[PDB]
Amino acid sequence: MLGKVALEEAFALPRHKERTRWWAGLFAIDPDKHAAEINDITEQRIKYMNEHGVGYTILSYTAPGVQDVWDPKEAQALAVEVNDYIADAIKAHPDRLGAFATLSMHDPKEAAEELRRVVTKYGFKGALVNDTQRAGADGDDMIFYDGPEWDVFWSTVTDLDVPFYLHPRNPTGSIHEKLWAKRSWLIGPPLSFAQGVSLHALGMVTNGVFDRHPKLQIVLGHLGEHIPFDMWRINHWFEDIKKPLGLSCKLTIREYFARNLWITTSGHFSTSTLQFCLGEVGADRILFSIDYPFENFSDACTWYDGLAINDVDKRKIGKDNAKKLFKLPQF
Amino acid sequence: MLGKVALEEAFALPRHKERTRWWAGLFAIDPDKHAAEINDITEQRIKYMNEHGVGYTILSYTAPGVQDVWDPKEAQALAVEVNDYIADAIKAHPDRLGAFATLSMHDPKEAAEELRRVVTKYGFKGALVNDTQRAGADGDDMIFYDGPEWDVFWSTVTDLDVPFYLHPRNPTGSIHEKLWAKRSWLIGPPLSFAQGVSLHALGMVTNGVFDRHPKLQIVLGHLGEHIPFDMWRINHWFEDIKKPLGLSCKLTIREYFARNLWITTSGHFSTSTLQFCLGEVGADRILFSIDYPFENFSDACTWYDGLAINDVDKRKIGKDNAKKLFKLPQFYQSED
Amino acid sequence: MLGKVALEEAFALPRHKERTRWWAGLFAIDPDKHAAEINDITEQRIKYMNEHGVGYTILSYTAPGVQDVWDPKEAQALAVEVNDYIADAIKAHPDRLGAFATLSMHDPKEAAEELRRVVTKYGFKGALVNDTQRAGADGDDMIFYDGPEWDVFWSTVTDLDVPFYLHPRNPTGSIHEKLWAKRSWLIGPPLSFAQGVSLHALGMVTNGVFDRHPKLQIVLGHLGEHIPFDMWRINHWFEDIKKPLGLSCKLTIREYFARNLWITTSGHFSTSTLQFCLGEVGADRILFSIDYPFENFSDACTWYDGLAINDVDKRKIGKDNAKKLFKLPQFYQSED
Amino acid sequence: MLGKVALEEAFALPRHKERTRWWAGLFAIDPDKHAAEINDITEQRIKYMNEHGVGYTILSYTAPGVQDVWDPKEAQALAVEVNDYIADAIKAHPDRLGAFATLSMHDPKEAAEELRRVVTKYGFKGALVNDTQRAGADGDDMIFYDGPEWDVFWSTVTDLDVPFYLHPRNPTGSIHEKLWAKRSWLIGPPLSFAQGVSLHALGMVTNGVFDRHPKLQIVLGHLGEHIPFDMWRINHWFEDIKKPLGLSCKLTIREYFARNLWITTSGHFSTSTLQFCLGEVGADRILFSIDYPFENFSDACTWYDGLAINDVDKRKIGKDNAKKLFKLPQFYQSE
Ligand SMILES: [Zn+2]
Repeated sequence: MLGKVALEEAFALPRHKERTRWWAGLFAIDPDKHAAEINDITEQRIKYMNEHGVGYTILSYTAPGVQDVWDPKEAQALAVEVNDYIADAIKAHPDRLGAFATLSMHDPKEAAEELRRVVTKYGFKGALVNDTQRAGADGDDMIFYDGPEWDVFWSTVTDLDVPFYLHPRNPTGSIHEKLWAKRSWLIGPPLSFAQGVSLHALGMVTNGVFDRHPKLQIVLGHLGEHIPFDMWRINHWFEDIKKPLGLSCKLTIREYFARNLWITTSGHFSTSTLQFCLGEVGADRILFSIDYPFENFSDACTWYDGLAINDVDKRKIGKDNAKKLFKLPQF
Repeated sequence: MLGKVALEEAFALPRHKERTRWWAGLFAIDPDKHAAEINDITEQRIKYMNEHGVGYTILSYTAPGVQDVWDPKEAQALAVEVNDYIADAIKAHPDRLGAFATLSMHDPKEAAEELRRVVTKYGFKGALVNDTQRAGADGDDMIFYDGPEWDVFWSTVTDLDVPFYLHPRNPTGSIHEKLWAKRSWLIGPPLSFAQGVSLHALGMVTNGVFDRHPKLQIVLGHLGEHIPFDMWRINHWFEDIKKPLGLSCKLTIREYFARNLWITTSGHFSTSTLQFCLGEVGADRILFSIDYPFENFSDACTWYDGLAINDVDKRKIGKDNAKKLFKLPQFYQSED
Repeated sequence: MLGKVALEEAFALPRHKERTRWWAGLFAIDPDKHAAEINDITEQRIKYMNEHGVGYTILSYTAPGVQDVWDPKEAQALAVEVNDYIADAIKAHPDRLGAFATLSMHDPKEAAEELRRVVTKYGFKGALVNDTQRAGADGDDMIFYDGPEWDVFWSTVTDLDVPFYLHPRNPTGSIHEKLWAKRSWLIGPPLSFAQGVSLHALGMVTNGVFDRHPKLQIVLGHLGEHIPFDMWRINHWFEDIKKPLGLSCKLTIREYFARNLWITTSGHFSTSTLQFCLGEVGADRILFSIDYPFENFSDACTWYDGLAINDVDKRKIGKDNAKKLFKLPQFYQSED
Repeated sequence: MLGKVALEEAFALPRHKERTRWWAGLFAIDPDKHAAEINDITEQRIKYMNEHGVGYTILSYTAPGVQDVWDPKEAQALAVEVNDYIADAIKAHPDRLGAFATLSMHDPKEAAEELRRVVTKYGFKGALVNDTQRAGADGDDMIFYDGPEWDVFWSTVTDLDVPFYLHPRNPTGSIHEKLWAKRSWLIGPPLSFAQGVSLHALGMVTNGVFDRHPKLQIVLGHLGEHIPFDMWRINHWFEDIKKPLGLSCKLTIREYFARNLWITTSGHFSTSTLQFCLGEVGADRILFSIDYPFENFSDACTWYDGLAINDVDKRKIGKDNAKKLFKLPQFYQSE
């Protein structure tokens, strides 16, 4: 299928030679090739899109990115730097590349302000944030976005009417030491990433973010970070036990997945898991994505192009869902 | 279907009135009914079994159980008490009831000794442990069982040739405060349980427990605690990325799921998810279970009995897999 | 789910009551109840709808119906009689009952005129025809509708822009002797029904009916009469072998299923098969239906209401798909 | 996966230039290549097996084959010629190739004798028959094998303990004229094949063949010729309606699929449909197969080798089911 849209596509600042090497050392077998591809915006990246039937990709800042910076001023400075950099880096290819906002999430008002700046000034398609914001004097704290103090931020997101992509980040500090350091090969795609995002996303659900912000659209990669596997189980325990006991979210987990949540196929090129999600989530709420350069185009697009499923859903998941959600023009 | 076998089925010590009521208040809408049912061994429990085509159930000690006890001598004493108590309580119904060992997991050799004692003396069918063992001055530490220092225990498990059921437990201490306190309705079946078990189980994989103990059979509840959903993803990242980078487990994740791991249907009465795991895991490695009394017999068994699937897999998952894995003898309605 | 729409729901003429009761005793286990229910339009039928969350049903003449009548003048008269009869029987319940046209299919122009007559005059929602029209001196010939002489009919269908439901009928005559008489328990739902409809439907595909009439909407019951099972196989052989050899239909089988063909859940209350069709066909092209009174409301609606699938597709299949396809009005009343 | 077993793999008699060309003209786009491949036994065929991780294939006579021959004497002669021919053609590769019996099904006793003869003499692994036997003066009759007169044949099948593969055949005669001639592109894999086999197999079910012959193993190609799609529907109507009305088969349709029936992946390389059949039929009763040369090795084996399913079922379907069902000897890479 031609004209596919992908939206979990990363880039790194070229000056961060060491940080890119460190992250590559955890998640890529060819650090040099990885660095070249995660730094490149318009050369190899578009060549890959042209070979593999991708018409448009929305770019986002590499993880852990700004969420790893626990000094508020330093984090804000990096976010502004990244936003200006990518807006300028993509400007010559408005029909092939868009961008998500990079944000410091230390302060709701500041984050809302920066999102508004780059959405209005640059036409950014939304925000992509790498899970909780590292905070505290030594970076051992975590900022979740499901508390009431974030209403001012979510109100800006819905005012702009753009989606928010809740991307994983690596575990750090005391949490890392107590749970992951002794089983470190599980860090990232294998397990740690999904546990972080699903905890955060279900916090937004049960702490009422989608009740206070009904128009809010949150996107999850990797076919929903475990959640669809337990859709029956979560629904059963929410509706039959936890809600009778005090849980006060207004809707069912299935209603939130029909109105507020999206999942993408990033780094999860599983025909098996996709069919299952056609039932549990539905083709109307599933988006193609790659997770480039951590995943390569050939893996993602060889798989998708070969999918033997009905033409309607292949078109919706491949591009038409994203066209509608991100208000994309002809690209 | 008659003669079904279920094996994530809990009991509590009757003397623990307050602890049982506390746990019941978190996970049951009728705490009084819950307490009565989790205390009962031979009356209502067998009556439910008779009404719902369950021939045999293997009983285990309630969570958090012994893994919540961070004083080693108190933990060992509780484990011995529970094992002696349940062994005596089921003695009249060898054709309907078995038991898993309850263990303090503070010390590998001590756990090995208690397991050998109760398997040999009472004919226990295996061990059921509620995730990590709380330890340290205030119980803020966690003992995982995937390090080599646990070899003496795992070698005892395979010597006895019985499975080990890795059950969840609630998050506690600093982990609870940092991650769960502000989103507490996710504690338990909704999310926290599976995250604990999957972390521990995949730690056993990547830290080589199944390479050092290739005969070891580990059972996971709730259709595998998320893992099958990511089977493709885990396999891809292990084989194509992590192993090139240094991960040295001998087999693929799919091979471990064919040789060492099992999943049960406990608390996951999802036709959708079961059909999915027929592909990712396979009917040979799936066991029926209920999670009684946190779940009720009617929900689990009306669902299972109504499954419109092939007769071979239905019989295997319903009872025949367990009959072989737990070397069960003829039990009530086991034949047909 | 309330307000469901079902559209493979049969009725018979009261004057055939004795004949209806006799046949029901051969193919239904409670023939008296079956006969009473297939004859009833507004009492028990509406009662069942209210008790099982069905807001609207489109009625059709029971099979074999007019397609069993091989005399053209008798067949046309029966079609006219049935249409006038049902229009009058439902007139008091415009928010609960609609109807499909009953047609004699001996002559394309005659069928087109009767379809136009009842769609315009009575607001019928489409046509339901029971597979081929019996013809010939002894009724042993079969009229298929995929030949060029039927273009005049299909152009009227698209002019009116209403769907055509291709319903099965029993095998008759020499075909019945040669293939079915000695294995007669396969007649009907078990096998013969689907084999007839799939032959006719794929004949329309391969003979270009949907190329000449790109707006034509054909509805198939019973989750598509086998076809989705072989979607991969049919596509492979059409695209890679048959088309190179001469097959000249313009689109792929998947394109026709996205643009022209629909399936309903009539008499196929299979979560397994539905889940499979979510992939092969897609929730946008699947419609809930019952096959009453051959199936009962409780079987169909207990199954559908209990489906543990995503809310979007559940609403589409349950009622929203039909609302759009059949141009159903707002229902400013809810009796469920 | 190495050491796969495939068992719906066709060959033709080289002397049959016109019949082979005719059949290929309906079902193959490269007539020259097709003719060369369906005639070759040990050259290109084994090379394909070596390329695609197939250790063993059980060969069978092309459709419609002997079931198209309505003269009993001619039919029997063709069956014997084919059987002797293939046994001799494969004798040099006992580690790569086996064969199914080709039979004339005009007479139960005669078919029984020929099956025993070649199973005993040549070590054939079973029988493969292309649906009903054409009969009658002009070949317009069809012999189904679900009548009581076939008990003597099925008893020999169970005496030998070899499976029976029920393969499709093209529609002919008045049935062809009335139903298929005006929509002829549906003939074969598209539709006509499954309709024939499914009618015949479900005839065996409802007419009690598996009740009189409980050890009988029948194999169906193409993931079961539609039947698994309607398993729920067939079961519902059999158990809740037809049996109360008079259907007298002893077991449910699901029980017959657990005890007597098998399906293969021949010409149905659909991950979707296979996953569905893991539920409706079960990996213990599914066999890998290709339908060569109508299908090519690369299509079937690239698909199977790439299947992202659990290791137990992949090896069972890929080879271990067939190794036990057909009592296969050690073959190339079978371990
Ligand atoms: Zn074949």
